[PDB]
Amino acid sequence: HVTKDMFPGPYPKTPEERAAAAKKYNMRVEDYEPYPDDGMGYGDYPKLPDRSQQERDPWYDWDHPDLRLNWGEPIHWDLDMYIRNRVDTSPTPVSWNTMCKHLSGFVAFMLFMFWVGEIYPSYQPVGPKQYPYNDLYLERGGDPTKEPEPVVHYEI
Amino acid sequence: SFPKYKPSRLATLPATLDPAEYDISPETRKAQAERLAIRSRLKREYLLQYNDPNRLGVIEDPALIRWTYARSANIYPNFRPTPKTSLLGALFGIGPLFFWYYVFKTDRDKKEKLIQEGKLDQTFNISY
Amino acid sequence: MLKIIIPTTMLLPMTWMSKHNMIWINATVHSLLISLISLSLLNQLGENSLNFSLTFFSDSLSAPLLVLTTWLLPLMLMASQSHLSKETTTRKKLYITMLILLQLFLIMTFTATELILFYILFEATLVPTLIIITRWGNQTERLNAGLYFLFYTLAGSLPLLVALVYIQNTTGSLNFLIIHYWSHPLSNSWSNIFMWLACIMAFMVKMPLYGLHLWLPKAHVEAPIAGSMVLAAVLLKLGGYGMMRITTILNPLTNYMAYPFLMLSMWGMIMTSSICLRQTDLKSLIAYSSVSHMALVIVAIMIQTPWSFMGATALMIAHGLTSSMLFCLANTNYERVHSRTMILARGLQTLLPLMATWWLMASLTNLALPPSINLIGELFIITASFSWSNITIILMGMNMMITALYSLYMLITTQRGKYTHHINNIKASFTRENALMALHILPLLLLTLNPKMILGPLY
Amino acid sequence: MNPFASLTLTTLIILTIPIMMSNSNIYKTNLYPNYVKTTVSYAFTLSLVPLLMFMHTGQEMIISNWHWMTLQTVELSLSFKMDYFSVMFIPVALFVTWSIMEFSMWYMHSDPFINRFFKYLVLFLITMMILVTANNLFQLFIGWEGVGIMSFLLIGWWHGRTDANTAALQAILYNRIGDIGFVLSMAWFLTHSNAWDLQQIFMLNNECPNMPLIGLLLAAAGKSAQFGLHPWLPSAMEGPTPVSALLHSSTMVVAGVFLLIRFYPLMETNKLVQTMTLCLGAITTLFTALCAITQNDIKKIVAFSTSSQLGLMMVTIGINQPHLAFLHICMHAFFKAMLFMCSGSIIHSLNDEQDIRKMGGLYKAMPFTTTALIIGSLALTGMPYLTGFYSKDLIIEAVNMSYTNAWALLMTLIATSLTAAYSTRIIFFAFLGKPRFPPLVLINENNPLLINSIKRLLIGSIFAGFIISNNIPPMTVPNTTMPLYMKMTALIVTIMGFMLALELNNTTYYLKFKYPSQTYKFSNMLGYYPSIMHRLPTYHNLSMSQKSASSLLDLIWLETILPKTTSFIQMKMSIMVSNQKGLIKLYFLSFLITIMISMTLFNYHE
Amino acid sequence: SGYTPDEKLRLQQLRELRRRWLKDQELSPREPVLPPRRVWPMEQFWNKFLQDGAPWKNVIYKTYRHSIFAVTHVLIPVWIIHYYLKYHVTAKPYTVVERKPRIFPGDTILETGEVIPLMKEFPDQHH
Repeated sequence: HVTKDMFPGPYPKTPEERAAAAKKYNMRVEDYEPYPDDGMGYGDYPKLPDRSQQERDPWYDWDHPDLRLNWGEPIHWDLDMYIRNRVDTSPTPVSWNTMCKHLSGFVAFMLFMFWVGEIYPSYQPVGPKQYPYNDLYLERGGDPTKEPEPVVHYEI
Repeated sequence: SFPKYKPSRLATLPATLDPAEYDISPETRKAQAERLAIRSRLKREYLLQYNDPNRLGVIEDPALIRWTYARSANIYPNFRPTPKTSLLGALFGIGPLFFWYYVFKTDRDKKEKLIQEGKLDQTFNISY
Repeated sequence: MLKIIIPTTMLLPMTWMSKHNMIWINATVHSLLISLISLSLLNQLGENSLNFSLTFFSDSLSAPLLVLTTWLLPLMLMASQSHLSKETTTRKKLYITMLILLQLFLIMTFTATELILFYILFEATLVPTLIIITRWGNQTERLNAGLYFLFYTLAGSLPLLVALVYIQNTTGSLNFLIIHYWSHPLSNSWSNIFMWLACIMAFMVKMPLYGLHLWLPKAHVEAPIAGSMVLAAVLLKLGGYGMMRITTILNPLTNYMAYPFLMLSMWGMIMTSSICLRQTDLKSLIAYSSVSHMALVIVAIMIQTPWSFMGATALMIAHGLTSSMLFCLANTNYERVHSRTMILARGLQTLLPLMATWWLMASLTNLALPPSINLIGELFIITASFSWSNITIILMGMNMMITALYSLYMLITTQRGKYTHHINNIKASFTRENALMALHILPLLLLTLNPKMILGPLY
Repeated sequence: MNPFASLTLTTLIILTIPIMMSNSNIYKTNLYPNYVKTTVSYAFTLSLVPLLMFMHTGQEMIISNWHWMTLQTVELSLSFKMDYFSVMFIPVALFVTWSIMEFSMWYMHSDPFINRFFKYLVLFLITMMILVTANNLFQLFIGWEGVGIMSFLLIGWWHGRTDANTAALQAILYNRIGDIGFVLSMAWFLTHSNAWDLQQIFMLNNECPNMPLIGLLLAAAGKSAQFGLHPWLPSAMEGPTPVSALLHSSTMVVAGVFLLIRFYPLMETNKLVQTMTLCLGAITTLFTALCAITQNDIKKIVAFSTSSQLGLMMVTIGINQPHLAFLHICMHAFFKAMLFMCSGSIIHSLNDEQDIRKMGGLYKAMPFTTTALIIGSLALTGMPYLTGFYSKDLIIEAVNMSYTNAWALLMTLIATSLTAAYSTRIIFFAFLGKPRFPPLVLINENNPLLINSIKRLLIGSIFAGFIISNNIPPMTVPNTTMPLYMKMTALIVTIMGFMLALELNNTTYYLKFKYPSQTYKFSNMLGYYPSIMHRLPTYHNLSMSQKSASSLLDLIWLETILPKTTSFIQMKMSIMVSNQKGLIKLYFLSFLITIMISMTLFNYHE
Repeated sequence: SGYTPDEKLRLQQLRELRRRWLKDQELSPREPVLPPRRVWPMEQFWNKFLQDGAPWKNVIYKTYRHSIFAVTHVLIPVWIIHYYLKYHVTAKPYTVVERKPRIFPGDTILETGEVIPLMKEFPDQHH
């Protein structure tokens, strides 16, 4: 059914095995392009555009409608990362760098203003709140034998 | 015009913003036709098996088997030790190990120094 | 232990003398009967161990493992009899014989009072396991898997043999009780460092330690379903049990000798959990998840606390049950579509509802959802590690996050979404498969009611 | 003994009976949803007696009925804390889920697995009750995680839909980030206090250090969807509307701030962690209220409103007002669940349409839905003497009067304007104006289940604040003396938001069209937080998990180092040794070499 | 520019086949055929009494339903729980520990019988 000659092979060195690789993966030779031969083990597997499945046409009649895949067509090396449950590469209304700048500026501005409001706190024009019995020395767990230093409040 | 949209790896160039969609040569038309023909041949081959009343099982997909083989069994036959692979292997395999060893060893030496001088309080640490 | 060992031995004459069509019935009935008998070993004592004879003993560490082994045998038999239906009578009897031999070797391994006897029994488990993998596996890759598993284990084990006989010549005994009661501190020298390495590396490669684990995906994937069940459930635990036994002679050398192994396992649990996020083979994903839980067990044994040992014991038991369940669940789909590729058969919940429920239970247990004993073990180990160093909480929290992600990812991809259009052979779940999952899952949850039965002798 | 304990327990046990019955015979019939709704109503009625006993004399107790295991010196038992928080939250949650189940009997009527849907609702309720009544950290974790998994299963209720599964896994992911902090706090409390029960934890932590409190804050920020782990709550709208109303608006999402309230004696004694939670709540409420004013999906608007209210709860915790936060939980449950049911009524009447742009003219076409939504939005915006006025107004009063971060104060005031703004958006687009929905008018809100459930939560949204405020004891000291401009601050800011939103909404009727500003884009696309953080970190994680984790290490270098290189060396040695000429002459010449070497440098003959 | 004759013909043929398939999905009056079942005496009294479903019969049917539900879901569980707490849980120390009631000046203690003294005279702040 699927013979040995139908499997992925090593990187194609000469343009006749490159065309054979294109034929094996059901592509045009001018569309087939392997990953660079850099010792990472890609072999002759075609390097398809790094486009998520969410970018595929949803109104087309795919053999696999959920994955937006057609039978027999070459599968991207990163299919299980670009499925619609996962990393999306879809074009956005605002460009990526501008979004990064706006989000990062918002977060940085918020953090800085929180620090500023920490060193410039808001409070009411009142003296400290007063409690009896030496600021509740016993009630707060003070040692009942050692006598606390008296904390005396005054009728102003 | 208007402020340009800059494509990125994670927010790509939309088709309607792509200049190649507007400068189409006759050879581009022939390439599109050949792509349609390949796609139609694959679609016909799949639909013939799919609609067969006397087929039971799974329609074996050579693309799927090629994908699963390339990701598992074709990698070491085609790996080479190059400066890139060796640098990356050393950095990602050995780097985190010694980084974490340094972090944990520093933390535990500080803890043990605190314990020796009794500067670490363990008033209610009877479960370890 | 003879009231357990001899009935198991009697499975072989009974298997070979039974009718051709009573093979599975007889083996299942009497292996379940033996598992019932093994439960009486859970009556343990607070201080001492159950020292039956000079050659076999039982304590709270080995009794749950013995129960797990005796329980795994019948589930193995139910899992096997489908794919071995077309086999000859003699070959079915040989497969059953291999399974019985493995169970007998494991039973004597977990109760051997002497270290060298433990070594021989733990090495004997290789032979039926290797036979199962290489003779009854499905792919051409089973041969290379068998070679990897054999030679990784043996390269680990032979230095252990040398170290054990050296210890017997210098100390005079390899008896576990004598070894504990006559414990000598281990000095800091190259001699003792290499004695430590020899005593530890066999159990390290067995668990397996990250970096020494490349045999496990091959072996657990290429093996037939019963082989994968035992390899994931009881054979990995031989390293943890042996490490717990032998660390009593390695102190205080373990204080600093464990740093490379602690680092390896703490980072490799992250590494192998991440690998699971991208595995395209379902059985390979399930095999790769065993490495992370076993890395947690490695850390727990290497930090040498009562809480760490309790957590490691509970985690070993829970992982055995859960990993075997997951392998069986993957095998049920494999027997329908004849492939281990995970995205081949999608949207299975609308075709196999109760099997989808079994999948959800298995994923939840792999998640370590409280109050399951998976969570109990993981949490105990996490707390002990936090005491060991607070910074361990970063890595272990990352690991539990990634574990959740890949477990639920597997669940979603196999069970949810839209069914595959061209796969028209997903027959309804047989009573046998549903019973297999139920017998995996019910004792797992019942253990939550009596968690001390799997918390080891340090409880 | 005392009926309080038996009644508090029995309220919990009755919930589980329809679960055990979910395999008998009634679960196969069409009487199961009504059956479970009836047991929930009965459990609500029973839970009032403990509430009444507490109201009378403040009856509180801890019950440790079943010992589970002892770990040397740590005893782990099933312990229920029947305190003010438990005995007040249980009746409120039971009332709300009673209304939700009655609503679901109409809204999910056509669901082929409505029995399983109601069973999942009861399971979530049971797990939340476990979460709320738990007297130790392990039991609380059980409730926490059971709540999380029930949320996962109910968000992905329609499991054939990719976005629903993605949202469910996203909820799991963010809550696991929070679970890291939860487990951190568990480990710290075991290590330092030798306990997971609250009594000894409060006993041994008179001055609680940073690490456990920061872990608890991380867990709370995860569960309550605070800024940084916020995006999952609005994406949880993938669930059916009853799921939203029950779990992700009124009951389940307040678990984090409830966690922080449960440890308020510890948080009381740590100013740094208090400032952290105060600032996190402020940024959450401001940012989420900013997102809502431009959302077009009614459920998205209400989800961002729920996130804003959770941020406000975090704020009032961060100013050492835990009981105020609990009161706001109880008050918010009523009108938030009721608002979600009003939204569901609109959605059902409009054939599953959820865009407010396609709404309009429903003021008269849906009179009762309109009255309910208007009352609920007035309660939300702190209208005096409604349910939200007895917590939210006091919260603003306390935050204005405290020694607080100035920026957090300003942000919470601005978010108080923005909540009126987004309530205005909902009313103006859904109910005012002209019909914008398809011509086939199917508007029909005349159903006893819908009307009655919304009515019960309406009476709650009107009177519940006054009843609960006057029946709890004073758990604080009041702010009796403040400037007049500070006393009317909340009213003034909500009126400003109302008027400005009305001005902006009315402008949409003008025959002018202008392309959006960049502030509109920031607000409408949610600050680009999901666009960045759901694409960058996930891509790098998955790309690494393949390229470096699997290929580079496992398939390549781990192979190369030990097994492949060793095998290669053995093969090379085999070739060198085995391949011999087969000549006698060479063998005996080598023999001469060996003999000479044995009688020379190799010291043998000497 | 619109359907080709081939596209139009194939679409109408598929339309006819699809409409025949969809009409064929309709159930017959006999369908589904149910298998026999048994009726218990408790529900046997209801097909003879509630066969009319009168308003006075509806009230008594709801009363029977609600009383059975009340006893089986409230009374039996509360019986078991009260027994459990009263005779097993509270047979061990510190299992159920109740926060003690607040005690105010003036109060009379039930157990001993003592009267709590009233507070001292207020300094008499006048509003």
